[PDB]
Amino acid sequence: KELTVYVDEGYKSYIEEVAKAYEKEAGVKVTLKTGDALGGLDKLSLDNQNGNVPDVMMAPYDRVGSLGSDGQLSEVKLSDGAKTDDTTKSLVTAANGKVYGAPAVIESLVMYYNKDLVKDAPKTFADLENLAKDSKYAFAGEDGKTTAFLADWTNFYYTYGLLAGNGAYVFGQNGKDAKDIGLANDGSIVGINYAKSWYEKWPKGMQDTEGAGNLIQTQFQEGKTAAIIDGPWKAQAFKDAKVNYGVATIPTLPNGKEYAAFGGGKAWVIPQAVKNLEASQKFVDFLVATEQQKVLYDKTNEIPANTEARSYAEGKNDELTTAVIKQFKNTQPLPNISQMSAVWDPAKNMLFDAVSGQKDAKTAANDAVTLIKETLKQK
Repeated sequence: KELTVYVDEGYKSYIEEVAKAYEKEAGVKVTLKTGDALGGLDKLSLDNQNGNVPDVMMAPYDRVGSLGSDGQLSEVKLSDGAKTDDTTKSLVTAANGKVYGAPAVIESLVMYYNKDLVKDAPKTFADLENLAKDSKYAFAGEDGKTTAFLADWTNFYYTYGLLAGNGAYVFGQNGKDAKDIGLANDGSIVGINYAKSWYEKWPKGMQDTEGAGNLIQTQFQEGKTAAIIDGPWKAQAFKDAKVNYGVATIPTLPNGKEYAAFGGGKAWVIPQAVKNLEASQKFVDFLVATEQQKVLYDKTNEIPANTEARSYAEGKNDELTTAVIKQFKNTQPLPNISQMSAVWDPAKNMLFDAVSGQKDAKTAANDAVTLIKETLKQK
């Protein structure tokens, strides 16, 4: 009779609509519950053991695999109507490896460019190098620096595409072998050096131990940079700032490989102590079925995982949507094993160390690897 859905406030308009259709197609009552998504998944470790859990909720793909493995979520049956491809199925399959969610949304980093500064989206990294050549991008305050292209490359999430595109990887077996860490392989090193090559030509504020993003955002808004790398979550900010931006796929690396960013996004998930696993599964099936997924984009702009609704989304001829769609084809999974937490800090520091001149590219890398190695085993 009743199904409770715990979502972020941003889904109120989405759930209320989807609920009325479901309630009038099957005979079950959908009651929404506003909250905080990530916080809700935290308090789920100590909620299954009492059953005071909602029937359906939402979770990012990395949290699907962690919570999954740590027995916090019921398994999910993937239906034909969910239209999951190998890569989205992959995204909801934990290490062991059963499925623990139905893919709802996908995301990836994109390139934003200023149309008042360039006629076309830079297609390659060379193209971006040539724009740093042009004097009209020189940074006032020091020399010889540009703002022609800025990326938050002290951020591992931002910088990962650059490294992996050159041949790096966090864990082996597409993020499963914790004994096989590739953040210090030859590709990882040239990638790091490549970032370094930029930072030598960038305003020293880019090396800020915290808010590099703000500077990058400022520069794009005031119209001082031609292209940046950032997520879809920045779009509004640029809209507000009345910037004439366009959105394309991240330019391809000088080695000719695509910018291998982390494949982001969210899944519909079922707590393990739900009152009726079948009832939940049915509603989750209804949630990933082409129409609801189509409606999800309509009401939130979030790019659908269901491939059918994804093409629908593509068909909207919107630059951000399409770029996210196209860039995702080339993304790599954020490893969902619990050992990912041992990476964030050593890998963040690897970046700062190398770009700030504290360490050469080989040293920072190695140091981070053997430090991730150590936080593992002390598991």
